[PDB]
Amino acid sequence: SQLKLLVTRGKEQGYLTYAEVNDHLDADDLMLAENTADEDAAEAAAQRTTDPVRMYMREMGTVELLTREGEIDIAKRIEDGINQVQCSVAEYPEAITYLLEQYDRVEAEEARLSDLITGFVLAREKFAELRAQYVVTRDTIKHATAQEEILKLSEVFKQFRLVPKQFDYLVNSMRVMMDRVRTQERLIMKLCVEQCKMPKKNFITLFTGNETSDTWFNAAIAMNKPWSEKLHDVSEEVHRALQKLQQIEEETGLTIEQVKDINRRMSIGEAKARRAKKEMVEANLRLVISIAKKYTNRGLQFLDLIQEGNIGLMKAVDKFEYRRGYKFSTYATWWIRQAITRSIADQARTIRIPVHMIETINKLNRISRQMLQEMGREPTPEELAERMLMPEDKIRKVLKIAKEPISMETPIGDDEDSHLGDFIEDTTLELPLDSATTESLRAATHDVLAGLTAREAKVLRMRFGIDMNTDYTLEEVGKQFDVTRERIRQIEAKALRKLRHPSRSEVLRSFLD
Amino acid sequence: EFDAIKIALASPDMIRSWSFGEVKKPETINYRTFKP
Amino acid sequence: TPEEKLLRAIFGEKASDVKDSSLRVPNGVSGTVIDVQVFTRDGVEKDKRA
Amino acid sequence: VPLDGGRFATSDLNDLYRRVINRNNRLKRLLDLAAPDIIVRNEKRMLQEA
Ligand SMILES: CCC[C@@H](C)[C@H]1CC[C@H]2[C@@H]3[C@H](O)C[C@@H]4C[C@H](O)CC[C@]4(C)[C@H]3C[C@H](O)[C@]12C
Ligand SMILES: CCC[C@@H](C)[C@H]1CC[C@H]2[C@@H]3[C@H](O)C[C@@H]4C[C@H](O)CC[C@]4(C)[C@H]3C[C@H](O)[C@]12C
Repeated sequence: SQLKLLVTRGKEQGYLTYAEVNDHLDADDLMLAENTADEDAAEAAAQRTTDPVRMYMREMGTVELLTREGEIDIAKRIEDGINQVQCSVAEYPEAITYLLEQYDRVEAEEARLSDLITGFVLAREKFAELRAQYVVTRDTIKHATAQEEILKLSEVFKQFRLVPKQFDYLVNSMRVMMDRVRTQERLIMKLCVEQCKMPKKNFITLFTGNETSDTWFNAAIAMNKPWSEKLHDVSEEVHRALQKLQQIEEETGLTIEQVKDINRRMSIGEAKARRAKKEMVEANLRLVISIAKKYTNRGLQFLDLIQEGNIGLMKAVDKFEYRRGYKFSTYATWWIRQAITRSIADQARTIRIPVHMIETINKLNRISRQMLQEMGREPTPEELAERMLMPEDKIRKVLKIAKEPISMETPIGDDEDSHLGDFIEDTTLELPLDSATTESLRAATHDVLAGLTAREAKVLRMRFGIDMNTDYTLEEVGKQFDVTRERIRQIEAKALRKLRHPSRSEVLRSFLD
Repeated sequence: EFDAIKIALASPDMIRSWSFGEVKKPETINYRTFKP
Repeated sequence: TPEEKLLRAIFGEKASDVKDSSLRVPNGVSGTVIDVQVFTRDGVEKDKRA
Repeated sequence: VPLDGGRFATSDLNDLYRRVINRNNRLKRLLDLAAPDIIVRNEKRMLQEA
């Protein structure tokens, strides 16, 4: 409607003014103006802010700030999560064996004692106790009382605190083991169900409950059903998968259903941790944006600063505890500032400068400012070195840094919109006269070298790579000419002497200089 | 030598065929030795 | 390049190792020098002319 | 290209390519931390813009 009137006016007059279009109508205004100019048709006639920052502000707005207690609950939630997964992984047997083997290797002086463990809830004594418990529990797998022994082993294992790196390594190892088991199970299911339409009911009745022997598959082949008969063709791969599963069962030492339940609990705890962390960050996005407004004109665009600040917050929220009592807005601003500053020092200038050199440049700038204000005129490199404690050559080197490259389109002609890039010459091109000189030299050499005995010409072309594919030494040309590295030198010297005196080589003298 | 010019859209396979390698870092040259 | 190497071997000439980026009067000009002035960094030797 | 002195001159395409690569690498890093969807959405919008 409103656009239709403006279009009618423009068609009648063929042109429109900014005021008329604006009235009859920042990025939305520019988009509308661009659309209007389309006609000078059907698509434009028929036809939010598009700013990535305004949309970010909008999407962040639908959030609720957290009060002092509003964090505490979230905090405890996180702890529960992690605690759960600990209890989820305390039951894994191979973990304690790996811990003991790693500790023994450390005792073999392969690593520092303290690096292995961040203490416990003395290190050698606790390791000895752990080894004693492991040896007394591993040799008592006998079922009836073994469960209580394993429970006590895990409970004493709980008293220990593990480094995050190796704990995550153990978690990943368990995950890959479970992934191998699940991949084998999925291969079995695909080869038995899709290939033979094997009902799920039979799989539940047979596979579940034991999941160790081959009775669930091998003994089901005689069930008098079409799927059982069809399983004969794919019995080899299923049998191999069953063998792998039986081997893995030895490692697990537990019912696979228990492993599935443990993994389910671990996933629930991980999700809880994740949801808590998301809720925390969503609230703290406001803090992140508030901090990252002091670095506007530094080479990075506002949104890049905001995103780097968001990385630091996600790192803090994972490393924040409510025992200290620091109001997040005090344990978090540090990480945000660190991340933003490091990012500015890593991706703000095209020719990257290390962090330490950036700090040196900033310190030099601050000292120069102080000196300029104090003395009044200016600081010189000698005075800068005296005030800054440097050899006065490092100062000059730092001052000689290449600053920031000039845009190659900087209008410099000022007469025909010429750019700075039109006046930069190619310094590696070979002048056309030098190419002609090279060709003339080649011709002269070819002419002269034909004026001596063929053996001399061959020897000279062999030593110097004249028209040859590659240079050659004395012994190679000797192999060519059935002489040994001495007559060849003599003939070469004779030929050079012959070419030496004038009346045989005079144009070459002209080429020389 | 060619006698005609053809224009069309580029598949991801075509774009990988033109290239001689993938650019992974935003770096240009060393600030000290001026080497790539 | 090979051949230039042969020319050097024949006439036993060494490599310059230094270019000749000297200041010379532009082509087509002809005048008299009326003034010369030298500027040198603080930490240099100030050749006789300076 | 180096100019006389310690100065340089560069085309504007180097800046644009650097921005594209920085945002792409940041997004790839971010997709490993399992960040909240707000952050990845903002990162993808920025990548499209670049
Ligand atoms: C409107 C046109 C602007 C243009 C004429 C001005 C603006 C910035 C100036 C350049 C920069 O200072 C960087 C270098 C400094 C060196 O010392 C001398 C060369 C150098 C390229 C300068 C020459 C010229 O003076 C420039 C290009
Ligand atoms: C009025 C227009 C001025 C223009 C004729 C003058 C003023 C500054 C000069 C350039 C700058 O010095 C930077 C470079 C220096 C290099 O040594 C040679 C190339 C380079 C681009 C210079 C060529 C030219 O001479 C410029 C553009």
